[PDB]
Amino acid sequence: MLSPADKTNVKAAWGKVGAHAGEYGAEALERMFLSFPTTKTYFPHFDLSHGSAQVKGHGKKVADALTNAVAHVDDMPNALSALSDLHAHKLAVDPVNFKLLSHCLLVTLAAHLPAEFTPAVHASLDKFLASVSTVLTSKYR
Amino acid sequence: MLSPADKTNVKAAWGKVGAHAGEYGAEALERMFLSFPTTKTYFPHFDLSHGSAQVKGHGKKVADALTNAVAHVDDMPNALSALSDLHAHKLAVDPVNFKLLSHCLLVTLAAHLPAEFTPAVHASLDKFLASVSTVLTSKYR
Amino acid sequence: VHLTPEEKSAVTALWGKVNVDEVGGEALGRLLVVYPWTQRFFESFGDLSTPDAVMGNPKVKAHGKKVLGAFSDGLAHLDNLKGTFATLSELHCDKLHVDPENFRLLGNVLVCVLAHHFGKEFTPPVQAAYQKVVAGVANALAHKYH
Amino acid sequence: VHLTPEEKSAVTALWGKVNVDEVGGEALGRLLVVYPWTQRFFESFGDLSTPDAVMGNPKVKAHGKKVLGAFSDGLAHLDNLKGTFATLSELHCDKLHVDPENFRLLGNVLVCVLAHHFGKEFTPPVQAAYQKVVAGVANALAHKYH
Ligand code: HEM
Ligand code: HEM
Ligand code: HEM
Ligand code: HEM
Repeated sequence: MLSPADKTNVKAAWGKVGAHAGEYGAEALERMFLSFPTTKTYFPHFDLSHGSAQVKGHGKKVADALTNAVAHVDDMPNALSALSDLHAHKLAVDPVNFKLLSHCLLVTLAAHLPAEFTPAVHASLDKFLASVSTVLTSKYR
Repeated sequence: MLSPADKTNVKAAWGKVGAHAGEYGAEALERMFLSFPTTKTYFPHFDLSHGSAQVKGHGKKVADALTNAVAHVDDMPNALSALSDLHAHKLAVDPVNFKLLSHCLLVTLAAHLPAEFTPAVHASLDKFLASVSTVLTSKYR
Repeated sequence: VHLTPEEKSAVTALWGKVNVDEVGGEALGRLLVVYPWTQRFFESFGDLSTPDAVMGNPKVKAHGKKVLGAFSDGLAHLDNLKGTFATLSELHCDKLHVDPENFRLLGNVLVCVLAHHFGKEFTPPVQAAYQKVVAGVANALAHKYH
Repeated sequence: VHLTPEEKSAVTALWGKVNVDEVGGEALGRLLVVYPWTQRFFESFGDLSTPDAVMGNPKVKAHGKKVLGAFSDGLAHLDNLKGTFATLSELHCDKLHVDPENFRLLGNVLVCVLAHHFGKEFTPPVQAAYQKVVAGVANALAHKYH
């Protein structure tokens, strides 16, 4: 469960991301694909080379979904409903992969937001991504 | 989320366990310690030899908590609040370990309840144990 | 893998009593029922909408037999799982695109099926040995992923 | 630890810019703040009740230095991590009773700290090499558990 403090921390850090969100999403994916190669099995139809348009395109979609979750932080299960259905019924993403992406997103944010990535913010962000992962995984069975 | 069929499935299965719950809890622990030695780090104060009285006693307590959860399947967070508090503030059990014990409980049930351990009941029991695990780690942070 | 001689013989002895046909069909079927999303890998197998349909599906049964046959051949090469499963690793990664985490799930389902079938005979020490085997097979099948 | 020479040079080059004492304190501190149940291994360290109490705790800072000093020493022995960490592995199992999953968590927190400190310079390829290293150290530290 996110606390009032967690919510504040996440809105603030994500606020600073702003219109870099799509770029950071794409970096998070590249970081994931390189550090954890098994995650590439879900994207056999993508060109995964550095700077790929499919990567950039997907990174934006992931980033927009996170932005929408932050915008609806008090109603995430409903705000992410459509996405939760999609992942459960059309994709077969093993839950551990969400942990891998979440980690890579933290690394990316740390790499770009030195002043905002404090210990308490790092903690709130990890809780936030864990909550998002839970929602997206909630209709699996 | 547990469906009505899962709830029925779990109540039936657990009902047959009956008076052997304590024995099965102890067996599941023994299986866990042998299969996954890292789990032993949480019990440095126990004699973990085969048949030791601490494992028997702990097995009963685990089993009784599960019995409690089955009876309060529609209201688990409330029924297990105290245990949730205990694991979050007094113990340091890494979440992965709940999956290990959950697997060992299923193995113990399969070994003892061959007629009742159908594929549908296996699915329900796995979901139920995952729900209990979720509740027990819900107050970690 | 690091298997003790009493462990090696415990595995081998039990396996000699295994009906690979039945166990293979049961293991793969249970995987598909307990973890429904894995059905995405088997779209061409037909009706998998209910557990009964899954368990009765001849394609599920035939493929379970094939999987466990490979597994079975691996048990005769415990000292070299990596070399035995190399081509199978490449295939799972390059043609099939299967997340290796699924190999771990099938492995544990397999352990549950063995327990279901052998009851008493599937003691905690026998289980421990099989957990090492199942993890070694998983790791071997994941080895050539890139 | 299978590390390409170009990976090994990437790791070493960066590590040469690290202030181990400072990074050690930050990494251990963030572990205790981000995963608060790990405070149960350090009840003798005094006040860990808020983020500033943890990050500024002199015992946390001193312990972080000890931890990362042993880590660096591992970086000089990448071809024999198991040997380098044997006695520490035994100690963490038999005396401290630390679940090895915590070594993986610390490794990931260290990676975040590196990213935080180096920014752009911590490129995706560099990170990938550090991920192999931290997994290799965790595996080495877990290897004597029994
Ligand atoms: C932070 C958690 C994640 C979020 C918010 C997220 C969000 C999204 C979004 C918005 C889409 C696009 C659906 C559409 O076009 O309408 C999508 C699709 C997809 N996601 Fe997830 N995702 C997450 C994690 C993951 C992970 C961990 C994996 C597996 C490694 C994954 C694999 C996929 C795949 C394969 C698609 C379909 C891509 C395509 O065919 O174009 N996602 N996701
Ligand atoms: C199915 C999930 C679990 C349930 C329902 C459960 C339930 C319980 C119960 C009822 C107690 C006794 C509390 C008391 O006496 O007041 C307990 C304590 C404890 N649990 Fe959990 N437990 C679960 C999983 C685990 C996991 C996986 C571990 C770690 C491997 C663990 C570690 C412990 C420890 C070390 C104690 C204290 C034992 C003692 O000092 O006597 N538990 N748990
Ligand atoms: C013990 C672990 C496993 C072993 C030993 C194994 C082995 C095999 C073998 C021998 C084949 C036949 C390859 C061929 O036709 O040349 C195969 C095919 C296949 N396997 Fe695996 N497998 C394992 C686990 C899994 C898992 C967990 C999945 C996915 C959930 C999977 C998905 C597939 C698929 C989709 C095929 C192709 C089936 C078809 O032709 O339609 N396997 N496997
Ligand atoms: C990179 C991984 C780690 C390394 C290389 C490492 C290394 C060390 C070293 C060199 C010592 C001092 C040994 C002694 O007192 O003789 C130590 C002590 C200790 N470590 Fe680890 N450590 C690591 C991770 C962890 C983790 C993640 C935890 C728990 C979350 C932990 C818990 C402890 C504790 C409780 C002590 C004793 C502290 C005391 O003096 O009271 N360590 N470690």
